[PDB]
Amino acid sequence: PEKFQHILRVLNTNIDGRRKIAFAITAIKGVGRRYAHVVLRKADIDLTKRAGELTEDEVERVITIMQNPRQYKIPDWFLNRQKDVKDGKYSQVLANGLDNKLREDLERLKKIRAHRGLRHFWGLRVRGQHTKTTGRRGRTVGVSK
Amino acid sequence: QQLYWSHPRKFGQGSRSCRVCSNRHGLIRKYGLNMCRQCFRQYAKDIGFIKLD
Amino acid sequence: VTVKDVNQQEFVRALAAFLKKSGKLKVPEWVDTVKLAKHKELAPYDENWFYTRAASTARHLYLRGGAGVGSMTKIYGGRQRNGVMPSHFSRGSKSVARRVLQALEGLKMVEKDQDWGRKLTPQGQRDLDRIAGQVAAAKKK
Amino acid sequence: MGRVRTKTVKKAARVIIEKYYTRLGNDFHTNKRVCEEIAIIPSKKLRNKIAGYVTHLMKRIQRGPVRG
Amino acid sequence: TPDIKLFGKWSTDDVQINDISLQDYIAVKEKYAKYLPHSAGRYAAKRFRKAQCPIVERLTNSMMMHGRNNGKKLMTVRIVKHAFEIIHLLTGENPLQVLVNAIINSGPREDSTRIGVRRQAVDVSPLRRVNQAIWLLCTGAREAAFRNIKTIAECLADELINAAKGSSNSYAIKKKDELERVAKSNR
Amino acid sequence: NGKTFNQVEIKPEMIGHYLGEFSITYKPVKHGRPGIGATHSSRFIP
Amino acid sequence: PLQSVQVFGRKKTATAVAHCKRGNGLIKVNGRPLEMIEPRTLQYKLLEPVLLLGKERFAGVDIRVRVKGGGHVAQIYAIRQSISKALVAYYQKYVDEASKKEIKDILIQYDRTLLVADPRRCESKKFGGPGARARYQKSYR
Amino acid sequence: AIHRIRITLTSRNVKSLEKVCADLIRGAKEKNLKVKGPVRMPTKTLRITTRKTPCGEGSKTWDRFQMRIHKRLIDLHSPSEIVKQITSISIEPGVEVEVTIADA
RNA sequence: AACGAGACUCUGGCAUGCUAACUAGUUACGCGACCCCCGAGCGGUCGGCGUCCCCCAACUUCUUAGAGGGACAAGUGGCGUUCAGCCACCCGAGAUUGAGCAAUAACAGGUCUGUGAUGCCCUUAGAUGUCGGGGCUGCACGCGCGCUACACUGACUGGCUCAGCGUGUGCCUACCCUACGCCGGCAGGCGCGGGUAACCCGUUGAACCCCAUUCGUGAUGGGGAUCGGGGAUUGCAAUUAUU
Repeated sequence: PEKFQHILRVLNTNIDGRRKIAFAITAIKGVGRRYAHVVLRKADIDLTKRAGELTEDEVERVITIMQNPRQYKIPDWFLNRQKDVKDGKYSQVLANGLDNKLREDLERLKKIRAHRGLRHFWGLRVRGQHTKTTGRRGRTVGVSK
Repeated sequence: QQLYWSHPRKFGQGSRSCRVCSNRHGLIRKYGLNMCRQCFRQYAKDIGFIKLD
Repeated sequence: VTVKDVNQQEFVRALAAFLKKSGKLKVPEWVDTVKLAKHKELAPYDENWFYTRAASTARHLYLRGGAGVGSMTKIYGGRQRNGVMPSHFSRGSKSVARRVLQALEGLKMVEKDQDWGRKLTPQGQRDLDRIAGQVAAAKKK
Repeated sequence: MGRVRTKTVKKAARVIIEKYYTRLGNDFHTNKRVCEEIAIIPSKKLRNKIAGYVTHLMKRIQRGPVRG
Repeated sequence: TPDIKLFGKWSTDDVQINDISLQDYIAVKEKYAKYLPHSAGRYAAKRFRKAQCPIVERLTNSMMMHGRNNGKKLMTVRIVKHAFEIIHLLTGENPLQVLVNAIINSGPREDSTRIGVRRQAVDVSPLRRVNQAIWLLCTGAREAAFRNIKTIAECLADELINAAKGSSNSYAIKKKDELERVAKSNR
Repeated sequence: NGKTFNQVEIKPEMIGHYLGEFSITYKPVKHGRPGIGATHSSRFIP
Repeated sequence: PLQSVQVFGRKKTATAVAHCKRGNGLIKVNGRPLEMIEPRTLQYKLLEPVLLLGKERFAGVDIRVRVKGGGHVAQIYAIRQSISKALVAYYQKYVDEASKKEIKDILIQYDRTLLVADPRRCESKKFGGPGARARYQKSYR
Repeated sequence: AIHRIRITLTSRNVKSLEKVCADLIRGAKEKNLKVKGPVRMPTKTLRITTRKTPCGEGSKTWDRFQMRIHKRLIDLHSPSEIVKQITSISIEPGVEVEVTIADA
């Protein structure tokens, strides 16, 4: 036990030091179940321990692996930003950087006024769905005059 | 007379039609019949199909 | 004692330990990153999964020889959940099955045979019946 | 359930007994063979039902009159 | 030798039925002793044929019930098996005595029929008493397990032990003592 | 557009899109009040 | 001489055939000991005849069983019936008919379907519903 | 010289195929051609299921149509000159007959 | 006296009796071959394991499918204007298997958008008889048939072991079902064979279920809607997203 610290702050977000290490770091945006397992496998960490049982140099090893996947031989087919449209790079985007990357994508579609950008602006379904009977969020209207 | 007087018809409902009455809806491709479903119920006895169950 | 005389689950664990102790079986570089089949949601819990896959595959070739890569993907097939739609059957990874069969040929346990497919050698047959006696003796009958 | 016998069974059994009383008896398996050679019956399942009511009528005729 | 069958682990000869109305309807001992609570028998085909089914198989059938569990009889045999092993550790007694006494205590003996909010009191037959007892104690085990770390094998053991002494902590005893209170007001 | 031609000035950000993505085949909906038969209670007797 | 018999048992689509011959007491199903057929929750179902009659009645014969069709549970009931039906047919041909009666009476007094088949098979589906008796929903307003 | 030679028969109707096949066995047996008996292959069933209505109105009834096909094989030990004789009589009904010069 | 009912036709459950099979199997041996000594006993005649392989061996139990057989309220006990029938039980594979077909007389029921079935009316070269693009999918809102779930009688990761009914190279019309080897995480790609089918895909290695592991009552490792970025395949063409 050692009565060690059981809440910790990692990338401007709070991790509970109380779940299994592979399910604690998925509190970061851009890190799902599948990616969190592969990062800890490259970092040489035992998956059996609770997240409050890592030492100070073990968390810095995990953080420096999450920010640079391609230098620790994580494959290109794993990553969430592929050939990024403005500069051609491959990377994983995390935390408040993922919010801004979506914010730039919706404005890029709106500025040229393509059909995607207009559907996102009017608040309608963007992909191929019908709209007669599903997604209702207004109020019932009466027939009376 | 025009040189462009047809469009491709190598698949879909444009390719196939009934052998008896030239209709395009509800036809049977099973076992090489190529009849319309209303024309099949009319000729089934002469083709040799029967009902038992 | 033959492979038909012993309970099959600890036979797979005894054979997996014999392969992994030898040091001769080669493994691919991507063994720590692959999903193992299309219908799985996560990678396997055990770092040692490739030796267990080879041990089970040799046991399959003893009972029913003449298999190939396509018929190994039907043995390791399973159910896929499709989110909000109904579920269906789905086959295993072809590249894993092909590299596991090629890794057993390098131990001289497997041969490509006449007609088409693969089978065990007399040396492969000897090593499996030798481990079936070890599994029976461990129960002190 | 329902085991009542229709007029096709009951009339054929009476006409057999009027003509062949001297051939018949209490054994169903012998009556079933007699009724196959004295009559043309289209079905095996109808033959069994006729020989059944003939066997019932022989056991009545051994006690007293039957009006038909 | 083959005249005694231990149901895997538990003897039938020492069991007793202490209500003379139920001795014909709780099938235990003799020709009703078997190794497992699983057969393919055609018990549904006539009205009273149901009374010849061993009482441990009737408990096993009534347990594979609630929608997501239909047809899963192999899972339901091991629930009964592990419940009987927990009953023997808690009580020190034969698990078949605990089941028989839980059935004798849980079945209601007066009830009121419906005629128009308006009801009239009537007697209950011994076949309906044994049918009611099984359904009540299966329901009691099923409702307690639904959001607890407790397994259903532990909840079915707790429910049978409380019913065998009539403690009113069980679901089956509270419901029996409700049905007979309401019917006593409709005489 | 199915009845008219809509003009486009091709900005370089449009690269790799289709020409048909900038000329839309319908008018955005804005509702008038519901008519007779729109609900079960709306029934008319002479 | 070739003192031996072949006989079968059934349930649903499953069939099992037992061959028995003069011997020392062997029993096998598909080449495996009957202590090792996979759904071991039902192990007392395929032990029932030898536990009920006692091993002294089996000591003169070797029995080999082959089984296919149906599902996991229907095959246990086919195996069970093939073994008890084979022993009474072997005794009828090669020993005294007074000893056949002991075997048949002890089996039937414990359970029918050790010696007589169960005739039940599926109903066919009918149009207008999901199965044989069920119907799709009906609506009005 | 002699051959091993194979005849196959096919029809919808069963009882015309029975009388055709029995006559091929008699003509071979009386001439000592050492005929191998009729092999019954599995029966083949064709099925079509259709709505009864021409127009899509009414309660939803269906028609279930089927056709059944019956097949047989016989093998002979004889010269190529005499299968041409016996495979030419009693064949009058709507039965297919086909023969191949070596298959045994 | 006639039609409907019933009979009738197909179907399910029984035959160690009949006919008889290299496009179906079993048993056995002239035997032959690999592996194990666990076995009276050796590394064997003799034992164990086989979808390992010949038979110019014997045969039809298991598979196919032709002919016949079998069940009648027939036997025994009660109840019935002692008739017609009804209830229980013995013996038995079996004492209600499930479908098809179906009368007289009607309806302002549906269908002219199934038809070279059809009356009358309309239109007929600025056509109501062919190509290019769009729509049938548009969304404050009311209703109908359904799919997935709210978890521990569970979800996830490994291991083991069982079906039945069918379809298959398109005859204008141009496409079929797939073993085996190699390349790729995957979807997929290249090469080279079999099948016009009891012959090849195929012993159709199906899912739930079964055995072992991890989570711990938390909208949680339950649930997977909504939405960003990248890669294949069909096609003449995929944006209003084919899969």
